[PDB]
Amino acid sequence: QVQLVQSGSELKKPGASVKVSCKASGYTFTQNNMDWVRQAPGQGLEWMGDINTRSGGVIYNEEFQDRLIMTVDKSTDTAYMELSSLRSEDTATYHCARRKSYGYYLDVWGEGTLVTVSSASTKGPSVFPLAPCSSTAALGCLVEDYFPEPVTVSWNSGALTSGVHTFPAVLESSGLYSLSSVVTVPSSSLGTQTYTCNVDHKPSNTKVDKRVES
Amino acid sequence: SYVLTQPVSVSVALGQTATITCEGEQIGSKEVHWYHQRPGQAPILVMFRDARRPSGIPERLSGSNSGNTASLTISGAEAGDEGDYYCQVWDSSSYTVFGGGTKVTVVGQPKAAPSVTLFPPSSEELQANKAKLVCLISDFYPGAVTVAWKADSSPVKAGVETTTPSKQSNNKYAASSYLKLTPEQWKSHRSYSCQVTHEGSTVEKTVAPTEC
Repeated sequence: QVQLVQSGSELKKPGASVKVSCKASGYTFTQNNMDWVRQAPGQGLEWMGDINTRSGGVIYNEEFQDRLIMTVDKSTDTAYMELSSLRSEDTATYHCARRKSYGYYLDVWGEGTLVTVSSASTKGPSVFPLAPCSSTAALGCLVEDYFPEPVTVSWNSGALTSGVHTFPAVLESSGLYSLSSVVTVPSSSLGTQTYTCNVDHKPSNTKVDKRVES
Repeated sequence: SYVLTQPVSVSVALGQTATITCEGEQIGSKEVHWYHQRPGQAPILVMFRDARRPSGIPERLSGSNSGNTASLTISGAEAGDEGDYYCQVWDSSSYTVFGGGTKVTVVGQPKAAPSVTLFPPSSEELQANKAKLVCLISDFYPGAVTVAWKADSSPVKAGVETTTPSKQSNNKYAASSYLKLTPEQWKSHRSYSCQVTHEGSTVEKTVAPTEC
């Protein structure tokens, strides 16, 4: 059960610094080097560096050396990347990835942390219930006007997964995102089972539970 | 610095075979590794040391490397093969190098008609002095759709934010469309409609303020 769990997404101002963590479990931490790879939206993979988890020695992509500090905490099996003097072009998803022991490919990848670099303000979403006024019935919630990405949506604290469809966001010229999530249920469970959407917007520390039906 | 070059895109139909190249000066002297990144997911290793498959990768995916060209061949293509594929090497001076990626689209899949749901503005949003209609379009294939909003049969030309159809985890497309109206506008019509055209078929959902 090799797992690489990363810290939450963040919005940072230009000139600031971000520190992302990657907690490793399920294997002996010091048996593998750890790498950092980023991906700007819609672009390719860019390798940033590699750290030896025993010595803390690193090999950099030269373009990042001056403002990237890669470290490990051997007491907590955690790797960190601290990118400073942030620029708009640093907006990307940062992944930690384990390097194959005695090899040079990346065998396990973390899910990534989206770091947005902008002077724009953070805005947590307004969550509205989506329901018809009058075989299957559709309920939902509109996660409106948030910045930056990403947001996660779950239904009934994770218990409801079947029939759930969380849609990708629209970006308006106002600079704000919105997204919808809908659950398709049999109409017989109306009034008996309660339907609540749980919205998480880590960049603004916003957590909302919205009761849609019953 | 060491450069790896891949084609921008490859299309392959269901059950078919296609090859993605990864070109580099004397790449045949290096070991080449490959990653598959599905839409909205992290990359996964799919081939290492030119031709070896890691756990869970079927034999219908193969790799090779010779001279100045390495390649990854997808045979028996399945819907789940869609995504971006990246080649990678370790160079003693340039360290880890990735190719620019190739976008693989799996075509020839069965037509799937869209499911359309139209929601009226919520009572909670009416309180905040705004009216928003939400049209959700799901489970459709291919991705070409035309979404048109109507106010009492007349086309609207203001307040429409339609997402570009994007592939879902189910390999079918989803799109959402939103219509922004003034609360006065919302009450000044008997009905509103979200019309969706897909592969020559049009479906329409309607909402009426007096039903709310």
